Amino acid sequence: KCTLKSFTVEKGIYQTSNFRVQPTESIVRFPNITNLCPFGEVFNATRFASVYAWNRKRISNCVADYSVLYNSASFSTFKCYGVSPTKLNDLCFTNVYADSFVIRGDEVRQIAPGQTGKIADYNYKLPDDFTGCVIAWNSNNLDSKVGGNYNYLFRLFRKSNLKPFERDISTEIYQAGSTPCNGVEGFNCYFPLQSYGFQPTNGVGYQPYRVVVLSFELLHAPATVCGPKKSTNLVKNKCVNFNFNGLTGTGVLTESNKKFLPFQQFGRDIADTTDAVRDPQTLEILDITPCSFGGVSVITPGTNTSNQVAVLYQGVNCTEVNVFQTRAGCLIGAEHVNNSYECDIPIGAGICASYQTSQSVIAYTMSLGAENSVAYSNNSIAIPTNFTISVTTEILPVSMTKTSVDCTMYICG
Amino acid sequence: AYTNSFTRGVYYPDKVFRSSVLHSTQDLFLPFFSNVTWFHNPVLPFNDGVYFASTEKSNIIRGWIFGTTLDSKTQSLLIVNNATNVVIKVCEFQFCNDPFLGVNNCTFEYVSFKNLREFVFKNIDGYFKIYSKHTPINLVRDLPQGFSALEPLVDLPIGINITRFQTLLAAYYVGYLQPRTFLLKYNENGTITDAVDCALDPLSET
Amino acid sequence: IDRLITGRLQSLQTYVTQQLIRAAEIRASANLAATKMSECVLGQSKRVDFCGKGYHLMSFPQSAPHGVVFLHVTYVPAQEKNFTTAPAICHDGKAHFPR
Amino acid sequence: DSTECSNLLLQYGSFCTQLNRALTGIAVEQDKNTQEVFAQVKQIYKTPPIKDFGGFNFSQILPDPSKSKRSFIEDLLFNKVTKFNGLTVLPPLLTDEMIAQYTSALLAGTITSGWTFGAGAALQIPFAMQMAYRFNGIGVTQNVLYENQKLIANQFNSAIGKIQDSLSSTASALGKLQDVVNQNAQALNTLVKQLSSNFGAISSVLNDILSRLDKVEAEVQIDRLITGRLQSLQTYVTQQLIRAAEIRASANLAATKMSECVLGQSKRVDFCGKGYHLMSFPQSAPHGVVFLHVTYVPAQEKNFTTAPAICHDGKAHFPREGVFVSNGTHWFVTQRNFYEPQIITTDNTFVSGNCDVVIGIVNNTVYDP
Amino acid sequence: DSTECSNLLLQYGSFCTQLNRALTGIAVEQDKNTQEVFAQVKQIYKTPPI
Ligand SMILES: *[C@@H]1O[C@H](CO)[C@@H](O)[C@H](O)[C@H]1NC(C)=O
Ligand SMILES: *[C@@H]1O[C@H](CO)[C@@H](O)[C@H](O)[C@H]1NC(C)=O
Ligand SMILES: *[C@@H]1O[C@H](CO)[C@@H](O)[C@H](O)[C@H]1NC(C)=O
Ligand SMILES: *[C@@H]1O[C@H](CO)[C@@H](O)[C@H](O)[C@H]1NC(C)=O
Ligand SMILES: *[C@@H]1O[C@H](CO)[C@@H](O)[C@H](O)[C@H]1NC(C)=O
Ligand SMILES: *[C@@H]1O[C@H](CO)[C@@H](O)[C@H](O)[C@H]1NC(C)=O
Ligand SMILES: *[C@@H]1O[C@H](CO)[C@@H](O)[C@H](O)[C@H]1NC(C)=O
Ligand SMILES: *[C@@H]1O[C@H](CO)[C@@H](O)[C@H](O)[C@H]1NC(C)=O
Ligand SMILES: *[C@@H]1O[C@H](CO)[C@@H](O)[C@H](O)[C@H]1NC(C)=O
Ligand SMILES: *[C@@H]1O[C@H](CO)[C@@H](O)[C@H](O)[C@H]1NC(C)=O
Ligand SMILES: *[C@@H]1O[C@H](CO)[C@@H](O)[C@H](O)[C@H]1NC(C)=O
Repeated sequence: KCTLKSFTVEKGIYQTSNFRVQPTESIVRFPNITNLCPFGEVFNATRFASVYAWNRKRISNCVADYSVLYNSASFSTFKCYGVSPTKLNDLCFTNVYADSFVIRGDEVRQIAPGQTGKIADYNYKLPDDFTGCVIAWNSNNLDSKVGGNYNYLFRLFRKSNLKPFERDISTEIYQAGSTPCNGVEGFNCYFPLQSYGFQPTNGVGYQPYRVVVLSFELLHAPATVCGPKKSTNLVKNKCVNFNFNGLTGTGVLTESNKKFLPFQQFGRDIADTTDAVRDPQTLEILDITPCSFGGVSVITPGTNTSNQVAVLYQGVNCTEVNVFQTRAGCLIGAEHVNNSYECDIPIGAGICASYQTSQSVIAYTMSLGAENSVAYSNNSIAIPTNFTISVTTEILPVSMTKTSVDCTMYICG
Repeated sequence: AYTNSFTRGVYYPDKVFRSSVLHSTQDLFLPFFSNVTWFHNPVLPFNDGVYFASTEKSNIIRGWIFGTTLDSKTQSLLIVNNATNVVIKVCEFQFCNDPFLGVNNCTFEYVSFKNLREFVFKNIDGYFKIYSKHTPINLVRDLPQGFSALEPLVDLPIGINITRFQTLLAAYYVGYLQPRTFLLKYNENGTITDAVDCALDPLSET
Repeated sequence: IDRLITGRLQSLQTYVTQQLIRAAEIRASANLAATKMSECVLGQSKRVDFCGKGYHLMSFPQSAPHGVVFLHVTYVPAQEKNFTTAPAICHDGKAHFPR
Repeated sequence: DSTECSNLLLQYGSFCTQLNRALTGIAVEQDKNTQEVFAQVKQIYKTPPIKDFGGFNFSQILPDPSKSKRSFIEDLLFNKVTKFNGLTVLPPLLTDEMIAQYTSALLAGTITSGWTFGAGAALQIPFAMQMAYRFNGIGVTQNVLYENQKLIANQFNSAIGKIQDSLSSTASALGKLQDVVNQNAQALNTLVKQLSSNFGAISSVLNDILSRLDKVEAEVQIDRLITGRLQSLQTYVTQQLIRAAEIRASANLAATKMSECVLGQSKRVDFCGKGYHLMSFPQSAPHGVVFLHVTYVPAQEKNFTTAPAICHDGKAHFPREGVFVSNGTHWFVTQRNFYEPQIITTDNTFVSGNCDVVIGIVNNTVYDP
Repeated sequence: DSTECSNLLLQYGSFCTQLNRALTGIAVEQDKNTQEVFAQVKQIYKTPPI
C-alpha cells in the first residue's frame, strides 16, 4: 500500500523492498606480530643521559605500541601535548625519536610546551604547539650516590636561549665582565654547568627522576613506523564484515580450490571485484561470496477480494530468510498445489500463484493447455458440417496526450 | 653493441591472482622487440627504470649500486650478494665498483651461459622494487625467444631518489622500462603466460 | 540555484527521453492500426490471425479514447465428422483428381 | 552499506524509483514477447504414434523422448549459442521445456492437420494431401505432387537432413542470437566497471573516503561518486529501453511469422523464405525462434514460342488457367508454373469475340470434345 | 587536444568508449538498411537492346 501510494491494491505481484543478509560479526586479520619497536633501551639502561648533553634514540622500520608506556606501573608520571597518547597507536611516521635525561623532582615541570628558565631555555626547549608525550620516574635507587653523583649535570649559563628543538652539548666558560676568559675559570669567568648532587638521603624535590620524551616526523618518504595491528578468529559459511591486511569488505568466507602464487594476496573476478583472499596467518586461500540479497515481492489478490498475501524472496534460498523453495526464490505464505491451471499471477520459472480454496494463496506449475492427440491416419479426413460466425474485439493505442513543458518555467519559474 | 629484447621481462604488475583471463595494464615495461645494450663495467643512467639480464653459469655478477651521485654529497643505494646472503644499505658511500670485495650519513639497512637470469629494478619515491626470474638456455650469446614472467622479490623502504646505477662483478644486457600498455594471458593456474604489447604494431593494437 | 538548475534539468531530460521512447511505441501501434484499417476494414485479409482468430469475413472500426477498436467478423468451422479419403480415383485405367 | 551515502542519495528524490520502474517494464516484456510468439496454440497437440506421413521424415524436428525433450535440430541450436553489485538477473516465465512443448504442439498440429488448427479445431488430413493443397495454393496442380510424391519427399528429407545439419559444422549461422547475448553481457559488465571509476573524487572506494576525510568534506567526495554512479546507471537503463524496443520489433515480426507462415500458407513474396512458400516449422533457440521454411523453386531455362490468344472459326480463344506454347510445330496449353502440355480444347479455353482486335494472335485449331 | 583536460576525462571511465561504440552500431546499420532494401536481386539483370 505504501509502495503504490494507495489504500487499494489490484491483483498482482509487486516488488516492495530489497532485503540483504546482514553481517553477523567483524573479522580482522594481519601477519604475526613481529619487528616490535626497540623502545626498552631508552628506559632500562644502567647509565642514563645527563640533561646538559641529553641523548636521543631513533625508532624506525618497526611497529610501535605506545600503550605499554601508559599501562605499565614502572613509571611515576605520564604527560602529553598536542595529540592524545591513544592516537599515537593509530598514527604512522617516517621516523620516531625518544629523548632522555635525569632531572630533580622540582624541575621535571620544565619539560612542557613554551616553558622558560634554566632547563627550558638552556637545556631542552619545546615550542608552544609541541606534539608528543613525556614519561618520568623516580630513580633515587639507581642515580643517587654518597656526596653526590656528579655525572648528572645541567647547563646553568649560556650565550643565548635555545631555539625550539635545538640540541646543545656546549661547555664553554661563561664570561660575566670585560675580562677575556681564555677558556678557563677566573675573575668574572665561570664553568657553565652545575649538579643536582643526587644523594640517597635527598628529599623528593632533590631526588633524581629519569625522564623520556617521545617525538615523531611524517615526511614524503612513506611511513617506516605505525602502531600495533589487531586480529580475530576466522569464521566460515556465515555472513561477516571483514578486514584482511586493510582490505575492507562484507561476504561469506569459505574454503577454496584456487592455486595462488607465493607473492599473491587476493584474487579477482572478470569485472575487477575481489572473489578470494590469502589469510595472512595461514596458507589458507579463502573464497568470498557476497551476502545473499534480492528483491522482496508481495503476491496479492485484490484488496476487495482478500487481505491475505504471499511473499517471494527473489533469488534467495529459504535457509537465509507455509514455505516453498521455487526456482525464482523462497516463497512464503502460499500453499504448494500439485494441480495445474492457467497462470493467474506469474512468479517465474514456470510457477504461478492464485487465490483459491477456507481460501488462501496457492502456488502451482502453470498449464500450457489441454493435451490433445489429433486422430491422424494416412486415409482419414475430418470435414466441418457447421460454421458458428464469431465476432472478436481487437483494441489498439493510436495516440497519446499532447503534453508540452516550458523548461525555463519548470526549472526556474 | 646492441641486442634484440624479443618478448621477455613481463613482471607481474600487482600481487593479484587472476585466472583464465586477459588482463589489461599500463605499467612501465620493456617495449617488445626493442634494442638493449650488450656487455661482457660502466656506470649508467637509470631513466624510468632498468631491465638487467645475464648468462648464468659462473655466478660472476655480485650486485649493484644506485642513486644520484653514487659518490658522497647524499645517500646512495648499495646491494651486494655476500655469498650466502644479500646486504642492502643506503649510506653516503664513495667508492669505485671494480674493487667489489672491499666496498655515517645513513638511515636504513636490510639482509636477504647454461641459464638466463632476468631482473627488473623500479622506483617511484613510494619504495624501491625488484622483480626476477631464472631459466635454463642453450649456449647462445643473446636473449632467446618466448615469454618470461618476473616475480616481485622486495619493495624496499628506502625513499632514495635514483637517476644513475652501476654493477659489481659472463655476458649481461641492459634495457630500459617505458610507459606501455600490455594485455596479459593469465592461465587456469594464475601464472602469466603469453602477452601482447598493445603499441608494438597494428595487429597487437587490434 | 545552480544545484537546483543541475538537478531539475537532469529531471526534465530523463522525462523527455522516456517520452521519445514511448512515442515510438505509440507510433508502432498507430502504424499497425492504419494497416488493420486498410487490410481488415477496407478489404478482406487472406492473412492468418491478422484480423482475429478464424477465417476472416470482415471488420468494423469503433472509436475509443486515444485508440481504435476493431470488431473482427470470422467464419469458424464447427461440428466436424470423420470420413475415409483418397488422393485420386481410378476409372477406365485413368486417374481422376478433384477439380 | 554506507548510511552516509544512503542519506546523501535522498537529496536526488525519485530517480532511484524511476530506474527500477523502467527496468521492471522491460523485464515484464520478455514474458509477453515469448507468449506472443510461442503461446499462440490453444491445446498441446502431442505427436502421433505411427509416422505414416508419406515419404516425409520429420524425425530431425519432432521431439526426442530420450533427452528438456527438444528435437535433434532444437538441441543443436541450444549447444551452438550456449551479477553481484546490487544487479540481479530474473528467470523467464516459460522455461525452455515449456517453450519446447509449445514448438512441439505447433509442428505436431501442423503435420497432422494443416492450417486448420489455426482457424478452429484441428481437423486431420493425410500429409500427402495437405502437401497437394499447398501445391494447389502456389498455382501448381495437385497431380504434380501425387505423380512426383517420392521425388518430392526424398528432396524434402535431403534438404531438412543433409543441408540443415550444417548447424553441426558451423556456429556463425546463429549470429543474431549470439549478438543479443553478447550485447546484454557487455552492457552489464560496463555497468560494474563504472564502480571502480573516480568521477573526480579522491577515491572510488566509498569506505576509503570516510576513513581518510573529515565528515563535511567526505560528503563532498561522496556526492561526486553519487553524481557519476547515478549517471552511469541512467545511461544503462536508457540503452536497455532503446535495446528492448528492437527486441519487441523482432518479437512482433516472429509472432507474425508464426501466424502467417507455420499455421498458414503465406502469399506474401519473400516473407517465409525465397521461392513459392509451402510450409514452415518453428524450432526454439535460446532467446529466439528458428523457422525452417519449406519452399518450391522451379528448375529450367530453355524456351517456347507463345501467343496471347489463338484464332479458330474467326473467333479468339484465351487460355482458361494457363499459357499457350508451341514446341516449334505443335500448339499446346500448359499450367504456367510447370511444363505439362495439353491439347487446346474448347474447355481448356474461353472465347472473347473477333480475331481482329488482339495484337500477336496466332492461327491454329481448337478441338471440340 | 588539451592534455590537462584529457587526464581529467580519464577519471570518467568507460563513458567515452560507450558513446563511440553506440555511434559505430548506428553507422553499420545504415549499410544493413541499404543492403536489405536494394540488394534483393541475385544477378544484375539487363534489358534487351530493342
Ligand atoms: C475487486 O474484487 C473483484 C472480485 O474478487 C476482482 O475481480 C477485482 O480484481 C478486485 N479489485 C481490487 C482493486 O481489489
Ligand atoms: C538451499 O541452501 C541449503 C544450504 O546451503 C542447501 O542444502 C540447499 O540445497 C539449497 N537449495 C537450493 C535449491 O539452492
Ligand atoms: C504432491 O504429490 C507428491 C506425490 O508423491 C506428494 O509427496 C506431496 O506431498 C504432494 N504435495 C502436497 C503439498 O500435498
Ligand atoms: C448448425 O448450428 C446451429 C447452432 O449454431 C444449429 O441451430 C443448426 O441446427 C446446425 N445445423 C446443422 C445442419 O447441423
Ligand atoms: C593448473 O593446476 C592443476 C593442478 O595444480 C594442474 O593439473 C594443471 O596442469 C595446471 N595448468 C592448467 C593449464 O590447467
Ligand atoms: C471422429 O470425429 C471426432 C470429431 O470431433 C473426433 O473427436 C474423433 O477422434 C474421431 N474418431 C476417431 C475414432 O478418432
Ligand atoms: C528418418 O530419418 C532418420 C535419419 O535422420 C533415419 O534414421 C530414419 O530411419 C528415417 N525414418 C524412416 C521411417 O525411414
Ligand atoms: C533460349 O533462351 C536462352 C536464355 O539464356 C538464350 O540464350 C537462347 O538464345 C534462347 N534460344 C534460342 C533458340 O534463341
Ligand atoms: C511437337 O509435339 C508433338 C507431339 O508430342 C511431336 O510429335 C512433334 O515432333 C514435336 N515437334 C518438335 C519440333 O519437337
Ligand atoms: C514481334 O517482333 C518481330 C520482330 O521485331 C516482328 O516481326 C513481329 O511483327 C512482332 N509481333 C508482334 C505481335 O509484336
Ligand atoms: C489467319 O487465318 C485467316 C483465315 O481464317 C487469314 O485471312 C489470315 O490472313 C491468317 N493470318 C495469318 C497471320 O496467317
